[PDB]
Amino acid sequence: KRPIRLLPWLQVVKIGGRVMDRGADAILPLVEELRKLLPEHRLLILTGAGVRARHVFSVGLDLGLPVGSLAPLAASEAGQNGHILAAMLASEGVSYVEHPTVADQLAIHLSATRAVVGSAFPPYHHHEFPGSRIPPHRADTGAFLLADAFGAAGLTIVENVDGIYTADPNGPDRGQARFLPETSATDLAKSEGPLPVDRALLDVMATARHIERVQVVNGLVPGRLTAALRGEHVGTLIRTGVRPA
Amino acid sequence: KRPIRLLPWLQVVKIGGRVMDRGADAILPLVEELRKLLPEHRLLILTGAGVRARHVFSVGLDLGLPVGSLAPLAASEAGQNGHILAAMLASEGVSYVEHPTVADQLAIHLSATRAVVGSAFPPYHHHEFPGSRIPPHRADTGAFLLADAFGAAGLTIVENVDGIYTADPNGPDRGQARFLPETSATDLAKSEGPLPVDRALLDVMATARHIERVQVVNGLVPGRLTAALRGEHVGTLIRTGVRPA
Amino acid sequence: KRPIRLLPWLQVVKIGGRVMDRGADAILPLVEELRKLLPEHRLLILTGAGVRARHVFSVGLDLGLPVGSLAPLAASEAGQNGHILAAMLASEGVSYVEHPTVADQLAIHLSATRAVVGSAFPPYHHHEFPGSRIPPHRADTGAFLLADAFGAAGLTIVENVDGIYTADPNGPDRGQARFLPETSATDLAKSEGPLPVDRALLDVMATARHIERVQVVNGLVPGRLTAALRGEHVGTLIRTGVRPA
Amino acid sequence: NSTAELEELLMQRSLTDPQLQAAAAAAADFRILPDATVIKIGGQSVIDRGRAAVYPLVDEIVAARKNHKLLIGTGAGTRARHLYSIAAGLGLPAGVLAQLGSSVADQNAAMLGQLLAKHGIPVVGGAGLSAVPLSLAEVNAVVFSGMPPYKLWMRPAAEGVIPPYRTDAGCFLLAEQFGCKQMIFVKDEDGLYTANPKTSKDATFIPRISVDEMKAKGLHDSILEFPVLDLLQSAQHVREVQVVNGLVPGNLTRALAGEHVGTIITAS
Amino acid sequence: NSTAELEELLMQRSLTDPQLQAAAAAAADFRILPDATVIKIGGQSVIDRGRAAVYPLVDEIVAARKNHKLLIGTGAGTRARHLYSIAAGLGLPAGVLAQLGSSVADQNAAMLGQLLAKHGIPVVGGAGLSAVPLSLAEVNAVVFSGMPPYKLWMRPAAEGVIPPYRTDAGCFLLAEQFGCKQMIFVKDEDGLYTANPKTSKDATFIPRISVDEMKAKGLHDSILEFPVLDLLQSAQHVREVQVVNGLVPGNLTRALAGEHVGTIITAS
Amino acid sequence: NSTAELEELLMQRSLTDPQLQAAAAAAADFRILPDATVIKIGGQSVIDRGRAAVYPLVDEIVAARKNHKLLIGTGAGTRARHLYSIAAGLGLPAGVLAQLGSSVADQNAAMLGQLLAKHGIPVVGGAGLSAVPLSLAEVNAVVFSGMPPYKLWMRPAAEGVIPPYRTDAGCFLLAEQFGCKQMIFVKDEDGLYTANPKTSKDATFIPRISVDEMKAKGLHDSILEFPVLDLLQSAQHVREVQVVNGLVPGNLTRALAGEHVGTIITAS
Ligand SMILES: Nc1ncnc2c1ncn2[C@@H]1O[C@H](COP(=O)(O)OP(=O)(O)OP(=O)(O)O)[C@@H](O)[C@H]1O
Ligand SMILES: Nc1ncnc2c1ncn2[C@@H]1O[C@H](COP(=O)(O)OP(=O)(O)OP(=O)(O)O)[C@@H](O)[C@H]1O
Ligand SMILES: Nc1ncnc2c1ncn2[C@@H]1O[C@H](COP(=O)(O)OP(=O)(O)OP(=O)(O)O)[C@@H](O)[C@H]1O
Ligand SMILES: Nc1ncnc2c1ncn2[C@@H]1O[C@H](COP(=O)(O)OP(=O)(O)OP(=O)(O)O)[C@@H](O)[C@H]1O
Ligand SMILES: Nc1ncnc2c1ncn2[C@@H]1O[C@H](COP(=O)(O)OP(=O)(O)OP(=O)(O)O)[C@@H](O)[C@H]1O
Ligand SMILES: Nc1ncnc2c1ncn2[C@@H]1O[C@H](COP(=O)(O)OP(=O)(O)OP(=O)(O)O)[C@@H](O)[C@H]1O
Ligand SMILES: [Mg+2]
Ligand SMILES: [Mg+2]
Ligand SMILES: [Mg+2]
Ligand SMILES: [Mo]
Ligand SMILES: [Mo]
Ligand SMILES: [Mo]
Ligand SMILES: [Mo]
Ligand SMILES: [Mo]
Ligand SMILES: [Mo]
Ligand SMILES: [Mo]
Ligand SMILES: [Mo]
Ligand SMILES: [Mo]
Ligand SMILES: [Mo]
Ligand SMILES: [Mo]
Ligand SMILES: [Mo]
Ligand SMILES: [Mo]
Ligand SMILES: [Mo]
Ligand SMILES: [Mo]
Ligand SMILES: [Mo]
Ligand SMILES: [Mo]
Ligand SMILES: [Mo]
Ligand SMILES: [Mo]
Ligand SMILES: [Mo]
Ligand SMILES: [Mo]
Ligand SMILES: [Mo]
Ligand SMILES: [Mo]
Ligand SMILES: [Mo]
Ligand SMILES: [Mo]
Ligand SMILES: [Mo]
Ligand SMILES: [Mo]
Ligand SMILES: [Mo]
Ligand SMILES: [Mo]
Ligand SMILES: [Mo]
Ligand SMILES: [Mo]
Ligand SMILES: [Mo]
Ligand SMILES: [Mo]
Ligand SMILES: [Mo]
Ligand SMILES: [Mo]
Ligand SMILES: [Mo]
Ligand SMILES: [Mo]
Ligand SMILES: [Mo]
Ligand SMILES: [Mo]
Ligand SMILES: [Mo]
Ligand SMILES: [Mo]
Ligand SMILES: [Mo]
Ligand SMILES: [Mo]
Ligand SMILES: [Mo]
Ligand SMILES: [Mo]
Ligand SMILES: [Mo]
Ligand SMILES: [Mo]
Ligand SMILES: [Mo]
Ligand SMILES: [Mo]
Ligand SMILES: [Mo]
Ligand SMILES: [Mo]
Ligand SMILES: [Mo]
Ligand SMILES: [Mo]
Ligand SMILES: [Mo]
Ligand SMILES: [Mo]
Ligand SMILES: [Mo]
Repeated sequence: KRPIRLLPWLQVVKIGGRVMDRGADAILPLVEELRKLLPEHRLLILTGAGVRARHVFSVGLDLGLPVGSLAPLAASEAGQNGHILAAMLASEGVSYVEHPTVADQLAIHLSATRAVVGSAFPPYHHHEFPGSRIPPHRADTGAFLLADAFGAAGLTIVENVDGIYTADPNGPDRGQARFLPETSATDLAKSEGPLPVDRALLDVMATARHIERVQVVNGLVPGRLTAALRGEHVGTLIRTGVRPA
Repeated sequence: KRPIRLLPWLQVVKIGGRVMDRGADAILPLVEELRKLLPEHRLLILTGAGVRARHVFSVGLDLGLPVGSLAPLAASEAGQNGHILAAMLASEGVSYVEHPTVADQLAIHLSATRAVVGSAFPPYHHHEFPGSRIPPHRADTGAFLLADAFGAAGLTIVENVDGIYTADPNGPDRGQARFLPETSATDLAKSEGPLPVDRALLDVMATARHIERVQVVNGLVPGRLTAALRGEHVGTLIRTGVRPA
Repeated sequence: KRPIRLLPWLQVVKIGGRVMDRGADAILPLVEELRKLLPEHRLLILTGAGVRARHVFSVGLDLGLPVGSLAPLAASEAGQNGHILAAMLASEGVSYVEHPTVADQLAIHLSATRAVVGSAFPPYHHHEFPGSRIPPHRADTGAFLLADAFGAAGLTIVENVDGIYTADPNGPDRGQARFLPETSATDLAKSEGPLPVDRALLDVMATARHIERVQVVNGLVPGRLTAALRGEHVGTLIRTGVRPA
Repeated sequence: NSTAELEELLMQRSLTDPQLQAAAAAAADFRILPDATVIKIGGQSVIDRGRAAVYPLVDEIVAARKNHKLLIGTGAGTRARHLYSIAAGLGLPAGVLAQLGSSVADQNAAMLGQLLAKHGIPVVGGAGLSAVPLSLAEVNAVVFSGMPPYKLWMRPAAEGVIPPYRTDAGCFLLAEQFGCKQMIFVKDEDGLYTANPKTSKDATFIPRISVDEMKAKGLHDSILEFPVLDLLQSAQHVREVQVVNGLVPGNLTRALAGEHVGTIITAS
Repeated sequence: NSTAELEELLMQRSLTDPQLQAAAAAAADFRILPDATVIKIGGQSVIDRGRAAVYPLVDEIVAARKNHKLLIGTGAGTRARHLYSIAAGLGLPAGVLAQLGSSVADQNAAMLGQLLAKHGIPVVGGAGLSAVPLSLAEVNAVVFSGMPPYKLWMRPAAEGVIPPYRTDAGCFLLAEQFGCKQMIFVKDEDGLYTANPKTSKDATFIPRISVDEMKAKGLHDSILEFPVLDLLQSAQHVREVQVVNGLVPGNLTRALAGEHVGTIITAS
Repeated sequence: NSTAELEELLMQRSLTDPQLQAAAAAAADFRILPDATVIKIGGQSVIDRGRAAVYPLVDEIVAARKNHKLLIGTGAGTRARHLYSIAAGLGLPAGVLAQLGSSVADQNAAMLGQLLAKHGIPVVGGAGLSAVPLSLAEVNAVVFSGMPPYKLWMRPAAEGVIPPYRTDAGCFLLAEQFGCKQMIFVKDEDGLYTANPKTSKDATFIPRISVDEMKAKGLHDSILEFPVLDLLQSAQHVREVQVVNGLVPGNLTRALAGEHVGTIITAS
């Protein structure tokens, strides 16, 4: 009754744009880790946008531009992060592939090589949903939509913190920030404060067909991505509420 | 004196759109058969259009649109069939590839993976030949033009009937419909009635350089496609009248 | 301090358009040589433009068109040479890949297959530099820019003469033409007469980061390309003046 | 609220942070194409019917553009329903179905555009920013394919694999995104009824209704895609839509003149 | 014949079925761009000659568009013949040669378009549906590359690997497809002669001829691609073409004014 | 010099041959868009500043196009500097940085174009040959992304990995290529000073200077990319540029009227 899995052997990894923003100090160890993972998994690596998107939001909001104008502008920053990450992995056979290629030709591309990189933003563009002046469907959301549409073996989200806390661990309430080893999408959706993942992510988890859990792990700690791809618990597990057939 | 063969090791399979129109009941066994064929052959799998193209012809002809308007509209239905078929084979490494990729980059794509899927319609588009209000260069024709241009090892046409009969075996004269195990393109071209293959196919066979025969086999009978790809006679053989060098 | 090498295992071969212009007599032995090289190296094969570009320059200059108009018109001739060469290698898995694919996805394409072919012209197009009415950044220049940007293991230029002489060995001063086994880009840049390589090539060698030498070899002599790819000295070596780290 | 506070929040906070979201809400509101009207021509309800439905609409479009700037998006219709049923039967997910449906809206845009070409009206991608045709009195309209771009990233419905955001949603979001003055859906019924008028004989016409009133009456999924009604409630620019019968001659023209033909559905 | 019968045949029969084909033949005939004239500018015969041939044609085009809607397609010429000979010598098939030849027609379109740009005339893809430029008195013309799209799917000739459908065929089919009022081939000879006037000194000018008469005289393959003449006989919209000498000043302009310069070749 | 001699050299010589180069230099000089002015809107200096800088420039553009044909290219700005620093820190080469920077100029073009769309001014690729908008009094301007196309083939600078040819160079070469009458750089300073006026308090304004004079004063790398100044010296068509302060209301408009606001930098 649930749709079939298009690429059940696929592993999807979303790298946060704010991880990319740290430059070589974060990116070189991540790249060395990805290199060693290449023989172990068939990877779609998707990059988020990070700080540049905040800058374009600052300019665009000042110009009065609607949320559909802002969505593709932020997406371009994720795409640029993807090109940067792919370039560092080029010597291992990895390249950036465009959204149409991801959507229609990922099978052949992962037959050619062990991993490809793409932008985690989904092409909502000018058809982004209205309501907030900030585009709701960002990189975590796009990555999950794909992973779930593919029926991938997993989606791992690589963050610049250990996982989800009860408050922003870098914010003004960071003293009350308690680490959450495990949570459900529904519990998260019913809390008010900030998250390290899009709120739209929790919405698409509610309608997910395949992916039972998503782990958010600290990409600043070498080994955590590798462990997460083996299903080891080293970050926050988010249960999507999908159940087995 | 004849052109060289660009991809002599290629096998081309054209799946009729009316086979695709039968949905899962036809498509799942075909997909399971294709899966088992993947290790045996290097396949270009091309889909036809089927019934949706008839619908767009009904609308377009009612709007008075010329044959060049109708050709790309029908072609789009073949393309959609191709995406559907590729999606079912994605987990085996198969994807849909666009016409420019087929025309210029099939070699690299069949190096990457065992098979790819594409639309069997040729891009005649608004430059479709005039004379009939129905586009003459459809899926069988496009598939043959490619197979022959490539100098492929074969073209097999997968139909929803056993092969070519002396009349439509599903039509009002179906009682007089006699099965034709073997025929030549020239004999077919000189008969008046309906065929399960484009009439333009017979024209391009007359100018063919490489492909000596094309078998039309029933894709509704499991094993026939596999047998046809091994040169076993299980449908109608059409001799193109190409002769060996 | 120098940039990293993106594809250190890559070998780039630029085939002159005037080699292609000789047709089958030059191209068939070159193709047979490339075929045997395929298992030995990971190749990006880039074609130049040759005589057709001279014709379009003759028409365009007569129409008064500026150098930025002429650059993409010449480039198209290099692209067509590339399609011709790729077609002859198709049965070995080789295809023509477009400039965006070369620029962003060469790693995955050389994972799929042993070699790809592309146009050696760089996309300067309407933004070609002014000063000469002839586009300065042609096929040798484009090939070097890529090879060096990739940090390739080498760039070999395949010419219709043995290498660089002190004068055009096919020109009116050909009696004084002395063969140069080895030279530096700087020495070449300071001489006035004609060369078998773009003058802009010498400029981009002065700013190169990786490629220490480029050999120009006679593609009309079978074995020389193979020997050059093994670093054997069989043509003119041009030292770029890059030094090891 | 200042630009400084907003910019600090934007740099220092997650985009999910409610304080950042509130600050962003206070931003100025630019309307990109405030003089344009977006119109959707139904696929099943109009274009699939062929000439008797399409030719008069073409004439209205040609007359109407003399006085009204139009973006005319196409629906999909029965060919898309056929693709959906084949693909759903194979267990393909909503995201693969979304891609299949765009091809059909594209076909319909192409047929409509070929009828309009000699009148100077192009089929475009990027209707909202086809700045030239929209600025010329000789043109003053474009045609676009009405499917949203989401493709494989289409959010599925709670149940089943049919893409919930199709051409009604695509056209509406374009109107909303470009701050258009008006959004008109052209279908094959005079507007909204208390029940499906094709099925029920005693359905009553509803001239005007809010989205909440529609939901309270169980008309959430009727003449417009139910996701469209939720979009309409969150819209910044287009806070009401009009549904008209394109089969009635001059109905589109009269709706463009501010005549209250059909049904007006309001966000609130 | 009704729409019902046609629609039944379309659902229930093969497209090859003669009954379906006859029913489809009875369909209405819409002309997409009935006021336009398609013109082909020869590659070898005009553009390859450079400024002395191209500049006056540009001026005629600019003057002519004041009163005449034009689609101006380009030929290929000697660079394509060079590609064909290299590729044919390698044993490459007609379909690979077709691709090579488009690049040359594209180059020629680009050069022509750069001369016309300051006069407002664009080089387009999709000439037939470049609805905007064709609708504006300030523009009223477009340039297009004249090769057909067939590429690797090009049907080969009975002998040899030269693509039989090239820029004469490409431009003609566009005229036919869009129901244009007129098709003018601009070459370097006054029109058709009883023999090749470059070669034979006593060739006689032919002002008007049918395709059948041409074949009966063995002029099947002369100033137009022989496949074009067969296309012309099957055409629905353009049942005659005019071949004129673009080297004669004002010849294009005079042909556009209905002056019988050159040769008129009729389908029947 | 004749066409014959030139054509012989072109067939028989290397393109590097000085005799061929001299013969080609004698060719006629066609200006493609001689009535157009290319304007660059700074990314960091203008667009990054948001509404206070961009809105008045939009109004000037809209007023100015009534009398002046404009091609308006965008700069990149701080987002590109951020990409450059991340990528440079990873040891990526100049060619990879070039690609990253175009995306930012593209974003800026998109934001500017959305403000201009209701005034009929499109964002295009191919500004120089966007023949239609440039020919219509109702439009008479286009917006383009100002980065050159070089991408991975970008020639690196002598030191470091920052692409030396960025949006100043991109816009200039377009002006030069299309034989535009004027090239105006719109920045955030009144023009060139004897030192950086943001840093040095006693910098003196320079109304007019040649490239050689700038180099002799060590202003080679100041308000314009230093590669632009070398390009300007080799230019055939645009032998001077004007740098103006877009933050001053009407400054662009006054520069278009031939008022000597800002700094004029001449090739010689
Ligand atoms: N409840 C929370 N738990 C953990 N982190 C939080 C929480 N709320 C806010 N944050 C903040 O979110 C930051 C991560 O930011 P964000 O999710 O925007 O980056 P990203 O995922 O790298 O960006 P992108 O979405 O562009 O890929 C953390 O460093 C943390 O400060
Ligand atoms: N002489 C004939 N022999 C066999 N089948 C015939 C003949 N004449 C007509 N037909 C009909 O053609 C039908 C196949 O239809 P058709 O060839 O249109 O489908 P298809 O090849 O799947 O479509 P497409 O060309 O879009 O791929 C058969 O099921 C049969 O009814
Ligand atoms: N100093 C020189 N040494 C060697 N060859 C020279 C020299 N000067 C001129 N030439 C000429 O350059 C010719 C090679 O021409 P060219 O470099 O234009 O061809 P190509 O490299 O095949 O073309 P493209 O640049 O389009 O790929 C030689 O055959 C030779 O006649
Ligand atoms: N309460 C109602 N009032 C009016 N119409 C209703 C109602 N409930 C259901 N409908 C039906 O909804 C239909 C409109 O949906 P339909 O999908 O035909 O529109 P469409 O725009 O053509 O869609 P598409 O363009 O994708 O084909 C009407 O034809 C009508 O039969
Ligand atoms: N009987 C004839 N009457 C007139 N011209 C003839 C005849 N037979 C042959 N020709 C030749 O055909 C030529 C036209 O073909 P040509 O290929 O030059 O046209 P074209 O449109 O320039 O082709 P392209 O555009 O692809 O270069 C004329 O120049 C003429 O020499
Ligand atoms: N001698 C000088 N005179 C004037 N300005 C100078 C001088 N030297 C340095 N500058 C600085 O150069 C700056 C212009 O460069 P800037 O990169 O800001 O322009 P831009 O066009 O916005 O670039 P981009 O568009 O890529 O962001 C001025 O803001 C000024 O601070
Ligand atoms: Mg995050
Ligand atoms: Mg069939
Ligand atoms: Mg050379
Ligand atoms: Mo793509
Ligand atoms: Mo692409
Ligand atoms: Mo697309
Ligand atoms: Mo693609
Ligand atoms: Mo493609
Ligand atoms: Mo593509
Ligand atoms: Mo193409
Ligand atoms: Mo492509
Ligand atoms: Mo592609
Ligand atoms: Mo591409
Ligand atoms: Mo592509
Ligand atoms: Mo691009
Ligand atoms: Mo691409
Ligand atoms: Mo699409
Ligand atoms: Mo599309
Ligand atoms: Mo179209
Ligand atoms: Mo089209
Ligand atoms: Mo367009
Ligand atoms: Mo377009
Ligand atoms: Mo498109
Ligand atoms: Mo698209
Ligand atoms: Mo597209
Ligand atoms: Mo757009
Ligand atoms: Mo766009
Ligand atoms: Mo756009
Ligand atoms: Mo446009
Ligand atoms: Mo357009
Ligand atoms: Mo093309
Ligand atoms: Mo093209
Ligand atoms: Mo062009
Ligand atoms: Mo171009
Ligand atoms: Mo266009
Ligand atoms: Mo365009
Ligand atoms: Mo194109
Ligand atoms: Mo094309
Ligand atoms: Mo294209
Ligand atoms: Mo089109
Ligand atoms: Mo198109
Ligand atoms: Mo179109
Ligand atoms: Mo257009
Ligand atoms: Mo256009
Ligand atoms: Mo791009
Ligand atoms: Mo782009
Ligand atoms: Mo845009
Ligand atoms: Mo866009
Ligand atoms: Mo455009
Ligand atoms: Mo466009
Ligand atoms: Mo683009
Ligand atoms: Mo681009
Ligand atoms: Mo592009
Ligand atoms: Mo262009
Ligand atoms: Mo272009
Ligand atoms: Mo162009
Ligand atoms: Mo245009
Ligand atoms: Mo345009
Ligand atoms: Mo246009």
